[PDB]
Amino acid sequence: GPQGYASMNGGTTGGAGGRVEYASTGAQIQQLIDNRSRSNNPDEPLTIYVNGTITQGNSPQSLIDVKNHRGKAHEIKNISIIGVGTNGEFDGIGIRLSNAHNIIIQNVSIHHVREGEGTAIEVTDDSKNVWIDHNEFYSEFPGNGDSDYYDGLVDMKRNAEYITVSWNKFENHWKTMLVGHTDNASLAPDKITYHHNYFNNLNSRVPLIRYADVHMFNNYFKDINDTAINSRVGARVFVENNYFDNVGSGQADPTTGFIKGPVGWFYGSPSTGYWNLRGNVFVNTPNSHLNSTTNFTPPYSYQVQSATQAKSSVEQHSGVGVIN
Repeated sequence: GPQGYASMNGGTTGGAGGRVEYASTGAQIQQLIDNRSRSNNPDEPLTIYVNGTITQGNSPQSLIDVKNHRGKAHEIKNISIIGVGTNGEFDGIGIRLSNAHNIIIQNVSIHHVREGEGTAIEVTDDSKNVWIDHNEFYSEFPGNGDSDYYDGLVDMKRNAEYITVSWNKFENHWKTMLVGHTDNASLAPDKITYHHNYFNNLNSRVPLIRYADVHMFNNYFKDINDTAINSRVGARVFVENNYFDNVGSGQADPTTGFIKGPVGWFYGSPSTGYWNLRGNVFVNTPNSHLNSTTNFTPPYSYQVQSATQAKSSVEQHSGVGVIN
């Protein structure tokens, strides 16, 4: 199972120990979800192996809706969506988790998502215990120059909690990851871990964090054009043993005045978040101006490599075609 926050609150096992289905179109995936939701046993664990390319053309809605058929007031539980080999591909259509509990998304590539939420994975409406592992997410950067043509890669909103994002590649994209979509503390997610991801050729939001407590360890950040970790409105982020290469422009942000770099407070919200920095390696990345501004450490056990060991592990073992 997952390291970090998805291991808490009872853990995350997804669809393990129930039914197995193989799907190669969005119609099959959506029907499996909805048919189960309408059954006598709606929480029976379900693993869906994805062995074809899921698209707008072969899906009945503009996103893959991991949501109870009785709408977001009701929970949907105990699902894994796992790619087969390098064949689990979502081209132009993303996944949304809404009041979704104990969910694994693993070994899929999701990319060029413009329609729907315009986001590869949206985790929202009070979802909890979600593990996003060994995937690849991308669009274009700079592409056509319109940062909003695509929306997010992995966004968390509306009280999503206990989430681990591990071993993924996020590449070639403008607005990479959100944690909290608005300055409303009562809707903020909390308790997110990011580890062993590759964040490469991105403009910003790595992540944009509002309010939440977040642990980022053993990630490899590379070629990030504007800024990476943006901690806002009382967020606390423990940034531990990560490797950064060519991250941030070094220019002062026109809104907050903060030097654009691997961590800080940028662009907006009425006040800063905080960051605890330990063990990071910064190459050609502005960093001498940084101080730790919180002692925040997460409430769980974990194993952590050095930054340079992590860089090599991420190079070798992140993304698809590794675990399945």
